[PDB]
Amino acid sequence: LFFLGAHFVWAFSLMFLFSGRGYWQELIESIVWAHNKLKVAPATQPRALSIVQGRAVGVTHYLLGGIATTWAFFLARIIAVG
Amino acid sequence: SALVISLSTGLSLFLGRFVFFNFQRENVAKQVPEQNGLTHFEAGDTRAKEYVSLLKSNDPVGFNIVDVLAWGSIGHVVAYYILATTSNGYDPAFF
Amino acid sequence: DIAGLTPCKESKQFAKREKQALKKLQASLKLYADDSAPALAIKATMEKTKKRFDNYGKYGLLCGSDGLPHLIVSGDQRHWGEFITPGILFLYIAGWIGWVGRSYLIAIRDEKKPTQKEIIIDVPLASSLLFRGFSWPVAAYRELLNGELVDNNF
Amino acid sequence: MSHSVKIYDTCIGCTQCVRACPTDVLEMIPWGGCKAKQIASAPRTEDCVGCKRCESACPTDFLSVRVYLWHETTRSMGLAY
Amino acid sequence: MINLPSLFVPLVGLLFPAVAMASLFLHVEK
Amino acid sequence: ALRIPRFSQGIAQDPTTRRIWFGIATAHDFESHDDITEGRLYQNIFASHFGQLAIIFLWTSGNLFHVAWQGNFEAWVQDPFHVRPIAHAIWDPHFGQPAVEAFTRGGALGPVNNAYSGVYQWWYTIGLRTNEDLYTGAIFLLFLSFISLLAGWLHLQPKWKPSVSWFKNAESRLNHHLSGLFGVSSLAWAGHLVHVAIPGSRGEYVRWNNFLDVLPYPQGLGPLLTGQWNLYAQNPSSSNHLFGTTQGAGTAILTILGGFHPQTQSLWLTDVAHHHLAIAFLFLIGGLMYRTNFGIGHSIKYILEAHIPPGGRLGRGHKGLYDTINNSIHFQLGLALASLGVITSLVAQHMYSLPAYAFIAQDFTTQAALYTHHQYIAGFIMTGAFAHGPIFFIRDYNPEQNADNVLARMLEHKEAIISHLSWASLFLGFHTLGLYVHNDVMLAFGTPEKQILIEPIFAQWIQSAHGKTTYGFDIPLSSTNGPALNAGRNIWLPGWLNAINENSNSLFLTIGPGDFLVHHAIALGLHTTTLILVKGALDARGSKLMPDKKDFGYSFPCDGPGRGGTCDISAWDDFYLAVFWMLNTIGWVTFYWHWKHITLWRGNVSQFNESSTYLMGWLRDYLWLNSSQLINGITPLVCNSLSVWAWMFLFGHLVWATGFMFLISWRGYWQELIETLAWAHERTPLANLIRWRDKPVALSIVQARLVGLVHFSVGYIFTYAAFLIASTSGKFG
Amino acid sequence: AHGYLLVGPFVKAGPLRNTEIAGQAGSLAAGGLVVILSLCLTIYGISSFNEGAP
Ligand code: CLA
Ligand code: CLA
Ligand code: CLA
Ligand code: CLA
Ligand SMILES: CC1=C(/C=C/C(C)=C\C=C/C(C)=C/C=C/C=C(C)/C=C/C=C(C)/C=C/C2=C(C)CCCC2(C)C)C(C)(C)CCC1
Ligand SMILES: CC1=C(C/C=C(\C)CCC[C@H](C)CCC[C@@H](C)CCCC(C)C)C(=O)c2ccccc2C1=O
Ligand code: SF4
Ligand code: SF4
Ligand code: SF4
Repeated sequence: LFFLGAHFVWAFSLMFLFSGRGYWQELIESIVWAHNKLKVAPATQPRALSIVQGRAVGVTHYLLGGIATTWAFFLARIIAVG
Repeated sequence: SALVISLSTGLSLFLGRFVFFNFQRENVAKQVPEQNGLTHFEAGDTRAKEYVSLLKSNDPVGFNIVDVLAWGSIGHVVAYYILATTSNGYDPAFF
Repeated sequence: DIAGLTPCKESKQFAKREKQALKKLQASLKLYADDSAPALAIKATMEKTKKRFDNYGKYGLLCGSDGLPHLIVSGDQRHWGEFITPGILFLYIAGWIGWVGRSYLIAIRDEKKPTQKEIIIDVPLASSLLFRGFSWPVAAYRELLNGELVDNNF
Repeated sequence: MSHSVKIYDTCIGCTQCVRACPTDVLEMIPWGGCKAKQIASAPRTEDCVGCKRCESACPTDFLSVRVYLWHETTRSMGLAY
Repeated sequence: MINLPSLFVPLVGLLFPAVAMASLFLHVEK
Repeated sequence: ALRIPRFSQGIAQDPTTRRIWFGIATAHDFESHDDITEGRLYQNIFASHFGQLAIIFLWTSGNLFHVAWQGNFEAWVQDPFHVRPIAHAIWDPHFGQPAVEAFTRGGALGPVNNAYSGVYQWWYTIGLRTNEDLYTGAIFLLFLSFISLLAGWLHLQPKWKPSVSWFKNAESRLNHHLSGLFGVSSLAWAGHLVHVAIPGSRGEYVRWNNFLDVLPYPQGLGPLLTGQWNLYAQNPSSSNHLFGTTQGAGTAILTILGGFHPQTQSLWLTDVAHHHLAIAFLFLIGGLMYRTNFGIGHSIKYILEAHIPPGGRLGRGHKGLYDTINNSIHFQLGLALASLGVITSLVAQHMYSLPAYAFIAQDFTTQAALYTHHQYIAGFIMTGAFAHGPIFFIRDYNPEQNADNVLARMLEHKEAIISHLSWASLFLGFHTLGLYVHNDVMLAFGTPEKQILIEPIFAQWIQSAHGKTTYGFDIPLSSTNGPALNAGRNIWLPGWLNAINENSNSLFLTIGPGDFLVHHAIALGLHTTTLILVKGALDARGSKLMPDKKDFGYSFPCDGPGRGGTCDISAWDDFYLAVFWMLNTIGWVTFYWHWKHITLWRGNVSQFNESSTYLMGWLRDYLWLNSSQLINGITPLVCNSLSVWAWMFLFGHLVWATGFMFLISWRGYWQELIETLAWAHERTPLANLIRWRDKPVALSIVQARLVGLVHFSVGYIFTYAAFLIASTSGKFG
Repeated sequence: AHGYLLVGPFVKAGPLRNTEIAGQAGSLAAGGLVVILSLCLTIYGISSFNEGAP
C-alpha cells in the first residue's frame, strides 16, 4: 500500500525535474487572472519556483520516491518466507 | 416497398437543371476567363458572389425532372423506337 | 435493480463476501486470550465490520457482481442520497470555505500599509468572517450576481 | 542579430543600475537628454558571448534578453578550443 | 550450386553504410 | 574556417558540431531560410511531397513482395487458423542454431517474424487469392511509385509551370478534390470490390483473361441503370456460407442482412460497397459547390463574409479568415493535422468492434497491435496539429488584418480560456485520484466492501437506445417494446447492430465501475494535454513574463535568469512539454483495451471488472501477470520462442531511461568538462596535430529537450510494442 | 607493428573462439579490419590536402 504511492512520488519528480519555469508562471497568471475576476488573488505576489528550488523539488522527491519503493519492496520479502 | 427510382428520378431532377446553358447564348462556361492564368489579384483572396442570380432558369427547367422522370423512367421509355439495329439493339423491356 | 444486482435483501455473491474473509480472519483457531485482556480481533474489528449482518442499515444498495456495491445515484427506487444528500453537503461546506476566502481577503488592502498581513493572521480563520458562511442564506447566490462583486467589478 | 536581444528601457542611466557584462557594452552614448541621458540599447556587439547578465540589473521594461543570436561565432561561443 | 542468397544484407546493412559514412563525410568536406 | 553546407550562412560557419547536428533539422523548415521566396517555398514543399506518395509505394511494393515466393498465402488461404502467417525472412549471422526453434514456423524454411501488420487479411480480404496467380504487388505499385517521382521533376522545371500563384485558390481545388479525388476515388473503389472481389468473396474466381465474359449475373447488368434498384437484395447470401465457395453462397450483390458470423467476424462483403458507392454521390454532389470560372455557385468569402449565425447583432467580426488561413500555410497544415488526428482514431476505434476483414479479431493479436499504431500516431498528430497553429500565430498572423474578428478575440479573451481548461484538469485530477487510492487503501485493508465504485450509468444507457441485450429495463417510453420504434423496424437495423451482449465479440462490452475511471482518466488526459497545447499556442506571441516573445516565436528555448527566472517558455517547449501527456493519455487509453480483450479471450471477463477498479493490481495482474512469457525467451535454461521481443523490451527500458540525461543535464555541465577533455589530445602524444574539422561542443539548449524525447519516446513506444505482442501471442488471454 | 597485433584478440577471443580452421590463428576478419581501418584512415587525409611535391 506504500509501494504504489512513492512509486507514484518518484513518478511525480520528473515533472519537477524535466520542466521550464516561466512556464508555470505563464500558467500561474491565467490562474491569477481568473482569481482577480471574482476578486480573490493579488496580495503576496504568487510566483513560480525559484529555478533551483525546482531542482530542489526534483531530486529530493526522485529519491524519497525511488527509495521507499524498495523499503517497501524489501520489507515484504524477508517477513514471510526468508 | 422501396421507391428506389423514387429518388434517382429525384436526383436527375436537379443535374438536368444542369442540361442548362452549354447550348444557349454564347461560348461556353461563360468563358473560361479566370481559371487558368489566374485572378486579379483578387487577393483577399477573392470574388465573386451574387445572392441575385436565382432567376433565369428555376421556372424554365423545372420541366427537366419529368422528361425521363415522367414517361421515360417507369415509362417503357423511348418506346417510340426502331432505327438501324442489326447488330442488335433491343434493349427489350426489363419491365 | 438497475443492472448491478439488487440490494441487501438478497445478494448472495455479497453474502459469500460477508463470510469467508472476515469469518476466517477468525480461523486462527485460537491465539490465546482465554481471559486475556488485550487482543481485539476477537471482539469487533470483526463484529464492528461483522455485526454487519442481514442488516446494514439496508440502504438498498446495488451490489454488482462479487457483490460489492455499485452506486447508481439516479433519483429513483432507493438511491437519491449517494450524491445529492452528500452532494449539496459538499457544496455548502466548500463555498463557506471560500465565501470566507473572498472575505478574510476583501477586508484588507486598506489603511496604513497592508503588505503581508496575510502570513500572520489577525483574527485566525478570520474567525469573525467565518460564521458569515452558515449565515449565508442566499448570500452570494444573489449578491454575487448583483452589486458588490458586480459586473462593473467584473 | 548577429546579436539582437533588447535590453533597452527609457532611462538608460547607468548609476546604481547596470555595468556587468564581458566587454560587449560601451554605453554612454548620450541622446539629446533623458534626465541622465545616456541611451541606446548598445555599442557594437561583434565581440562577446550571450549573457542576460545584461539586464538581470537596470531595466528593459518589456523583454529580458537572452541567448538569441543564432548566427553564432566561435569567439561568441566560448569554445573553439 | 545449392543454397546461396546472402548478399543483400552486407551490400545494404554493411557496405551501403560504408559508402555514405565515407561519401557523406562530404558534410565535413569533399 | 571554410564555407560549407548551404542554405544557411549562420549555420554554415561554426566549427563546433552544432554545424552538423543542426545541419540536419533545418532542412525541412523552408520558410525563411536563405533560399526562400513565397514562390520558392510553396513549390519547394510541392515537389517535396511528390517525393512523397513516392516513398509510400516503395514501402507498399515490398510489403507485397516479401510475400509470395515465401511466407504463405497458398497455405493461409487454404484455411487460416490462429497460427503464425509470415511477412518476411530474418537473416542475421549472429543467430545461433537455437534459431531452429521458431525463428521458424512449421511450413517455411527461413526463420521469419510473420505478419502483425494488417494486410494478410486484406490482400486476401478482397480476393487476390492465388499463389500461382500472384507475384503482382510491386510490379504495379512500383511502375506507379516512380511516376510519383516523375512529376516531382517534371513539375519542378519551369517550362511547364510549377506555378506559383496557383497555390492559393481553393474553390477550384477542393471544388475539384471532394469530387474528382474522394468521390471518384470512392466510386472507382465501389467499382472494383464489385466486379472483381465480391465474386472472389462468395467466390469462385475471376480469371485474368476475361473482364467481359465474367458477369456477376446471367441476364447481365440488367435494368439497374433502369432503376428498380431494390432487388439486388433478395437472397443475397446464404449465411451458412463456406466463405469464398458458394454452396449456399448465392449471387445478388449487396445487403444489409443476415449475419454476424462464427466464421468471420465483420462486415458483410457487399455492404462496404453500396456504402462506397452510396457516399460517392454526396461528395460528387458536394464537389461542384464552389466556383470554377463558369459562373455557377459559390465564392468562399461572402459566405464567411458578413455571414454568421451569431451575433449578427453581437459585435464579433468574420472578415478575411480566408486570406489569413490562405496566406498562413500553417493554419493550413494544422486543420490538415487534426481531422486526420480526430479521424485517425475514429479509423482505429471503429476498425475494432468493426473490423472489415475475413478472419481478423479472433485473430486477435494483430487486432491489438493495429488499434494502437493508429492510437500512437493520432495522438502523435493532434500535438503537431496544435503545434502548427501556434506557429501561425508567430511566423504568419496579422493583428491589424485580423481584428475584432473572431480568431482574434480568441487571443483577446485568452486568460480565461486556460483556466476553465485548467479547472477541468485539477477537478478531473484529484477526483480520479481520490477514487483509486481510496479503492486501493480499502483493499489490503481487507475490506474490499467499502470500496468506492460507481457503476457508471451514462454509457450503459447509450446502448439501450441501441441494445441488445442484457436484462431488459423498459426505460420509460421505450419499455423493451410496445413502443418499439414503429416508424422503423425490419428495414435498416436488422440482425445487424444486434450482437447484443455477446461475450466473444459483441461490438459493445458490458461496462462497469472499472470503466467509470479509465474513462475519466483518458478525459483528464486530453484536457491537461491541451491546456498546455491551447496555452502553448495562445501565447507563442507571449506574455508579461515575456511581452516580446517573438519573431522566432517558436523554438527560442531558454532565456536569461532574473526577471522571475525564465525557461521552457517558447511555444515549442510547451509542445515539448505537451508530448509527455500525449504519451500518457495515448497510454492510459491503449493500456485499457488489452486487459479487456486479453481477459475477454480465454476470458473471464470478471477479472478486469474487479481489477479495473484500483491501481495496485493494475500492476499486479496485467503488467505483472502477462509479462510472464516473454521475460524468459532468454531464461537461463536456454532460449524459447520469442527473443526479439524481450531484448526489445529491455532495449525498451534503456532507450527510455537514457532519455533522462538529456532532461536532467542541461548543456552547462557537459560543455565544461569537454573544455578539460579537449585539453587531453591537444596535450597528449600520438593524439596530436590532428585536427577536428568540427570543434568539440555540448548540445544546444533546445536540442537536448528534444533528444531526451525522440529518445524518451522510442524506448517507451518500443517497449509496449514489444510488451503487448510478447504477451498476446502465447496468451492465455 | 600494429599489424600482427589484432590476432589473439580476434583468433583467441574470436566470436566462436579457439578455432579449428586453416584460416585463423588467423588473417581472416582481422585483415578485413586493417581495410576498414585503413580508409577510415584515408578520408581524414582530406582534412589536409595542401598539395605538392617538394
Ligand atoms: C504530417 C506532417 C507535418 C508536416 C507536413 C510538417 C511540416 C513542418 N514541420 Mg512539423 N510536426 C508535425 C507534423 C508535420 N510537420 C508533427 C505531428 C509534429 C509533432 C507531433 C511536428 C513538430 C514540429 C516541430 C517542433 C517543428 C516542426 C517544424 C516543421 C517545419 C519544418 C520541418 C522540420 O523541422 O523537420 C526537420 C527534421 C529532420 C530533418 C529530422 C529531425 C527530426 C527528429 C526529431 C526525428 C524525429 C523522431 C525520429 C522518427 C526518431 C529516430 C528514428 C529511430 C528509429 C532511430 C515544416 C513546416 C519546425 C518548424 O518549422 O516550426 C517553426 C519545427 O519547429 N514540426
Ligand atoms: C504513420 C503512419 C502510417 C503507417 C505507417 C500506416 C500503416 C498502415 N495502415 Mg494506416 N493510417 C494512417 C497512418 C499510417 N498507417 C493514418 C494517419 C490513417 C488515418 C487516415 C490511417 C488509416 C488506416 C486505415 C483505415 C487502415 C489503415 C491500414 C494500415 C495498414 C495497411 C497497409 C497500407 O496502409 O497500405 C497502403 C496502401 C496504399 C497507400 C494504396 C491504396 C490506396 C488506394 C485507396 C488509392 C486509390 C487511388 C486509385 C488508383 C484511384 C482510382 C482512379 C480510377 C481507377 C477511377 C498499414 C499497417 C489498414 C488496416 O486496417 O490494416 C489491417 C486500414 O484499416 N490505415
Ligand atoms: C504522476 C504524476 C505527477 C503528478 C501527480 C502530476 C500532476 C499534475 N500535473 Mg504533471 N507532469 C508529470 C508528473 C506528474 N504530474 C510529468 C512527469 C510531466 C512531464 C515531465 C508532467 C508535465 C505536466 C504539464 C505540462 C502540466 C502538468 C500539470 C499537472 C497538474 C494537472 C492538474 C491535475 O491533473 O490534477 C491535480 C493534481 C493531482 C491529481 C495530483 C495530486 C495533487 C494533490 C492531490 C496533492 C496531494 C496532497 C497530499 C495529501 C499532501 C502532501 C504534501 C505534503 C504536505 C506532505 C497536476 C498537478 C498541468 C498543470 O499545471 O495544471 C494546471 C500542466 O501544466 N504536468
Ligand atoms: C542508462 C543510461 C544512460 C547511459 C548509457 C549513460 C552513460 C553515461 N553517463 Mg549518464 N545519466 C543518465 C543516463 C545514462 N547515462 C541519466 C538518466 C542521468 C541523470 C538523470 C545521467 C547523469 C550523468 C552524469 C552527471 C554523468 C553521466 C555520465 C555518463 C557517462 C559515464 C561514463 C561511461 O561509462 O560511459 C560509457 C558507457 C556507457 C554509456 C554504457 C554502455 C553502453 C553500451 C550499450 C555499449 C554501446 C556501445 C556500442 C559500440 C554501440 C554501437 C552500435 C551501433 C549500432 C551504434 C556515460 C556516457 C558522466 C560522464 O560523462 O563521465 C565520464 C557524468 O558524470 N551521466
Ligand atoms: C456523436 C453524435 C453524432 C454527431 C457527432 C458530431 C457531428 C460531432 C462532434 C464533435 C466534433 C465536431 C468535434 C470536433 C473536434 C475538433 C477538434 C478537436 C479540432 C481541433 C483543433 C484546434 C482547436 C486547432 C486550433 C488551432 C490553434 C491551436 C490556434 C489557431 C490554429 C488552429 C485552428 C490550428 C451523430 C451525428 C451520430 C448523432 C448522435 C451523437
Ligand atoms: C510543476 C512545476 C512548477 C509549478 C509548481 C508549483 C507552483 C508548486 C508550488 C505549489 C505550492 C506548494 C502550493 C501552496 C499553497 C498552499 C500551501 C496554500 C494553502 C494552505 C493549505 C492549508 C492548503 C514550478 O514552479 C517549476 C519551477 C521550476 C522547474 C520545474 C517546475 C515544475 O515542474
Ligand atoms: S540597463 Fe537599461 S536602464 Fe540601465 S542603462 Fe542600460 S538601458 Fe539604461
Ligand atoms: S552577456 Fe549579453 S549583454 Fe552581456 S555582453 Fe554578453 S551579450 Fe552583451
Ligand atoms: S539554461 Fe538555465 S539559466 Fe540558462 S536560460 Fe535556461 S533556465 Fe535559464
